[PDB]
Amino acid sequence: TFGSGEADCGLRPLFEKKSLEDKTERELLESYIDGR
Amino acid sequence: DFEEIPEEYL
Amino acid sequence: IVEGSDAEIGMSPWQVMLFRKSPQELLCGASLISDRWVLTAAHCLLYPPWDKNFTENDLLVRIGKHSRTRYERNIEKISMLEKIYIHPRYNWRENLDRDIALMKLKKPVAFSDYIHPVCLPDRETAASLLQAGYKGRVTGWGNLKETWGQPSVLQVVNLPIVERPVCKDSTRIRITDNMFCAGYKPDEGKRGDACEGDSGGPFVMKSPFNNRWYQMGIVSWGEGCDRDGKYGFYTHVFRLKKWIQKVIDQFGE
Ligand SMILES: *[C@@H]1O[C@H](CO)[C@@H](O)[C@H](O)[C@H]1NC(C)=O
Repeated sequence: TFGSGEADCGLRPLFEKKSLEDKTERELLESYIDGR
Repeated sequence: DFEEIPEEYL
Repeated sequence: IVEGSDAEIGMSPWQVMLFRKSPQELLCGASLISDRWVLTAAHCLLYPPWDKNFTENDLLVRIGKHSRTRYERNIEKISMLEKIYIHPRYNWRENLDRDIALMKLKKPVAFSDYIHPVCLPDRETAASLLQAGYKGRVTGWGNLKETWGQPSVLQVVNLPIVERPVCKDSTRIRITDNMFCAGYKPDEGKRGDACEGDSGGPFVMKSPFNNRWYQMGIVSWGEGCDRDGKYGFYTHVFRLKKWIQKVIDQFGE
């Protein structure tokens, strides 16, 4: 509903919630001059 | 080409 | 989308389908920001030079879809609109500046494995991620090519944000602070773009700090699809966030 989205916002039940990665998210994280 | 949706939605 | 791939199941659970009641047709993409609110491009609803002026009653929102044309029984949820709100300064006359609109659902939708809202950026998220070279992701059921067709499943493509001057030199339209452009350079030897049908969808990024997905742009306009030396343009969601907050708290959420 708003600021920084929601609460549970942006955590995917089938990926973030289970600690599974989608097949190309790597490509994003590596461009933020390698992720977290 | 759209498959029919239930009428409860129109 | 042009030169994307099929999304995986539950990869963008916020992706919404804007669907015309009759004729029954895909109008644009859109995204779920809470259980009652959807965010889209104003030009999906209102575009006078083409006699486009959609109403609440003219539309349906379809959430949790994968397939473009099937009715995904026991997956997808179809809702009705309570009310549409267009930015009072959306500029359809000249460049589609402020191309954004909220749709308040008739009833809240229930989340599930295939249905979940994306976050809206805060000032600091915007500041770290909206940078030249960083990649975002666009999704949609639009055209596969400028002219031929239609995917059978939701497509995806990752694209780099491009520096403002490169944006401005690629066109003759006046670019404003409410827009950013994304795409590879002819040089880069990598393609991709949103195309017809994709408008109103989400450009998202995943924060490396908290692991959350944020919607930074809305598929807004382009010249052709995937042409060399041309870029897609997106509405800048963070710059328009206070009109967003305002509407949500003056009328519902
Ligand atoms: C769109 O239609 C509404 C009536 O439903 C009207 O009030 C509005 O003036 C129209 N937008 C125009 C014609 O610019």
